[PDB]
Amino acid sequence: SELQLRVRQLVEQVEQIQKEQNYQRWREERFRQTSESTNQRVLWWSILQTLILVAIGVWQMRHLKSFFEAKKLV
Amino acid sequence: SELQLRVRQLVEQVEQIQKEQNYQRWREERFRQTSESTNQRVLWWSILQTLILVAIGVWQMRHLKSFFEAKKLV
Amino acid sequence: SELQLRVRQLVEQVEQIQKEQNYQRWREERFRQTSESTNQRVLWWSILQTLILVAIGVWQMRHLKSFFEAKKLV
Amino acid sequence: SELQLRVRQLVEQVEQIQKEQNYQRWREERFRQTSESTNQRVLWWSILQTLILVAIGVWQMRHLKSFFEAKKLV
Amino acid sequence: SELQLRVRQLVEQVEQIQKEQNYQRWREERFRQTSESTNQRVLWWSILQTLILVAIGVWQMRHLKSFFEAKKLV
Amino acid sequence: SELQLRVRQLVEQVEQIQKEQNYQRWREERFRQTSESTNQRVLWWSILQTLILVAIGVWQMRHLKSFFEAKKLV
Amino acid sequence: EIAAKDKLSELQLRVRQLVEQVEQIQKEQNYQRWREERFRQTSESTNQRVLWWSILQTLILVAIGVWQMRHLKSFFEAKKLV
Amino acid sequence: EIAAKDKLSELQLRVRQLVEQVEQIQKEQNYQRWREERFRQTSESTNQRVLWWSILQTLILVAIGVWQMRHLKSFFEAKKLV
Amino acid sequence: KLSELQLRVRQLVEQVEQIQKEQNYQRWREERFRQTSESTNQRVLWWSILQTLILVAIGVWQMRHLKSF
Amino acid sequence: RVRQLVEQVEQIQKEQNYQRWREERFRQTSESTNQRVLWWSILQTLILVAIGVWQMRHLKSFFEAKK
Amino acid sequence: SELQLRVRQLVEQVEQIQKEQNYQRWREERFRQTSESTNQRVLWWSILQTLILVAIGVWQMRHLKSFFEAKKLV
Amino acid sequence: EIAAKDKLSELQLRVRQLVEQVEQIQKEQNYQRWREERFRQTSESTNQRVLWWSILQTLILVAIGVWQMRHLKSFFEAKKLV
Repeated sequence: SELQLRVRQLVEQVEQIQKEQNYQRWREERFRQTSESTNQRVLWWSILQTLILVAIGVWQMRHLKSFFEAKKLV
Repeated sequence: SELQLRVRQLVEQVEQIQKEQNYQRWREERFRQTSESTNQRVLWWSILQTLILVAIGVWQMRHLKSFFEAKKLV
Repeated sequence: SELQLRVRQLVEQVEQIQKEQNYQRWREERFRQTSESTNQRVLWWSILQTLILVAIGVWQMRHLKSFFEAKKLV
Repeated sequence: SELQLRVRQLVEQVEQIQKEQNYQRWREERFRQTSESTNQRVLWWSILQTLILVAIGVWQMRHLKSFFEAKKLV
Repeated sequence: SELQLRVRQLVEQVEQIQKEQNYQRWREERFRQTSESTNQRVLWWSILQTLILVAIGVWQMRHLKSFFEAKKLV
Repeated sequence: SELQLRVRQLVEQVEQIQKEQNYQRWREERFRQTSESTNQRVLWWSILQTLILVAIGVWQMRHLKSFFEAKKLV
Repeated sequence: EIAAKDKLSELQLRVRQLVEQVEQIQKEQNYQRWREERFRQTSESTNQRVLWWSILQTLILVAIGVWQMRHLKSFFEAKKLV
Repeated sequence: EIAAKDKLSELQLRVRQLVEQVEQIQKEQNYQRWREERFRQTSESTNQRVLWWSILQTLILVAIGVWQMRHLKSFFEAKKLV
Repeated sequence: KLSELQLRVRQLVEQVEQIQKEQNYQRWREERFRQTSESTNQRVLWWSILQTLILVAIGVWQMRHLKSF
Repeated sequence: RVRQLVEQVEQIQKEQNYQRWREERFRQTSESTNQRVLWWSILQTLILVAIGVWQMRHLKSFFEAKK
Repeated sequence: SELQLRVRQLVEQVEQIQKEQNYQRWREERFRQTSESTNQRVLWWSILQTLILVAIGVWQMRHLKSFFEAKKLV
Repeated sequence: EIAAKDKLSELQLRVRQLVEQVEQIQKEQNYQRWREERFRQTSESTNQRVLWWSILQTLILVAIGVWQMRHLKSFFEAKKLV
């Protein structure tokens, strides 16, 4: 029944294979949701940076103006 | 007979495992290429934005200097 | 014996599925670590960034304060 | 020899089990990584919330003073 | 026979470890989804709060400008 | 002979699997309890901080009103 | 002495009683704890329920801030009017 | 006789110590239970609070609306005065 | 005989679990009672807080009425 | 005899379960019923509050009457 | 004879035990229902939030109208 | 006498068995503690080349800001003498 034994072993391999298919699916999901997160991520941080830059510019401008006015009064 | 059906089943398992290997190699390629692309992409954008930040910082410095020189000639 | 040959084939197939399963695991783990790291790094940088910008704003105000004092004292 | 065959099967299973032990480690790792993320994340989220309150209060007091002066001087 | 009962014990053990691996895989999928959802939601709230404060600051600046316009007309 | 060695191997594998079952169930309850605790803690902190934001926002609403009344009685 | 030994015997009986008292405590530790896990389930449900509603109300607070601004406007459009 | 019996007494003393020590262990077990109970109590309290704590959360919008309505009413009154 | 005795032992185990079932029930009821009571007091306490907020607004427009006088 | 006794214990266990069924029912009622009172109960609370405001209004009216 | 009768009783005993087990399973189902009863209680809280408040609002409106009448008298 | 003492010893052994049960409970607590301990948040100190550059860059930006400020101050001084 050697052949049969071999067949049994093959079926054991089969179950394991199903499990690995599932694992692959999980990996795919990870890439998917992680790819979505990193896409949102990077972009949003960049946006923030832009905003901050704008803000600094504004700040500078404002204070310059203020000082000018101060000396205009002086 | 039944052993013939089991031989067909094992051939089916071999085919599915070959598909598993193809998808495994391809998906490794996806992770590796995507990870390298993401790292290079974030490096490019973020270093570019750092140089941009310093560039407009110096540009605002120069514009404060120019406005103050204009004030000197009032 | 044809049957025997097929048994051998099956064994080889099993082997292929097995060592590679280990490989897959490694890929995942390794891969995951990398991913994690990347994410973390990004996040860290962002936080360092924003907060730092806030501080910068505060110090701009501080510069006005010393400068303002100079304008008064003079 | 049947017994021996069974034993061989058992060893294959233990190897799988080997990978299963690795999976347990994986679980652990995952969990802890998540924990870390929440920790640092909740930490600087609370920190940023404190900055939210401080920034709002300080700047509202600032325009309090500015609008006070504006209505006084008109 | 002792060999047959060893075989039955081995089969029971392999079934048990297969159920165990199923449980670990499903639990990893579920809790990975939960963890990434929670982390994404919290960081999304953090970036939203940053935008909330930027919007509030600008809108109250517009508010003060509206007072300036009103006083300029009275 | 070798068969009793195989019996010892199977027994130690069963012992290791029982240890893995204990660790798996224990770590499962760590995930469950930790997830519930994290959700409860973030809910607590979030509700506390939103109540803080609204309450102190109203508080300097009242303080702005009080300062305006004080200016009226100048 | 003899009397003391008798007392010791009485004490032994008391320790038997003590042993009985332990077991009960162990029982308390089991099933009760499982029901504590059910209480935790309830808590979890509640958490799920508030992992968004609170945010809506935060947005609500932003709106409140704007309401405050409006009220302030009213207040300052009053002092000028005297 | 004598000395041997003294040794026996020593053994008895050891037993007494075990009874004492054991009792202390039991006390410790009790401590590890009361704390747990407290935690459970807290959880139940929390549930109630959530509904009612939750009620306070749901009192933060409606109330605001009501205030606004009152303001409107005041405005109407002003119109009546003018 | 022996087998039967073992079965009896199993029954005893079931009765221990049976006791546990009773315990579930009682736990539930107890919990419920306590919970309800405390809960009641709490949402009423908060009604009072809300009342204060509303009451203060009433005071704010009594003032308006005074201005109208 | 012994077997009869075993049967009896089994029966007892079943009975315990049924006692618990009743308990469960009670619990359900408690959960709903009392909470419904939190219904009725808070209606009463609202009423109390309302009364308070009415009283306040009356006071205001008195002040109006005293100019 | 008698002994045999006792054996029969024992089998009946076993049947009863089985029934007890069934009952236990049904009680577990009841527990599931109990777990979902909490959600029904939350629905009751939602109803409390959405009808009594409405009533209050209506009430307010009506009595505000009464105040208007009073104002007309005054 | 002797025999009675032997019986007492047996009782003590039973008590010790109860103590062992308590020890098992303690072990469970220890297992809970094992499901913890270890380290905390990981600290960056590797790869230095890229990560280091990033941090460095941030710092540089800050420094640049400061430099600008200094320059501005200098300008102010110049015109203060003007």
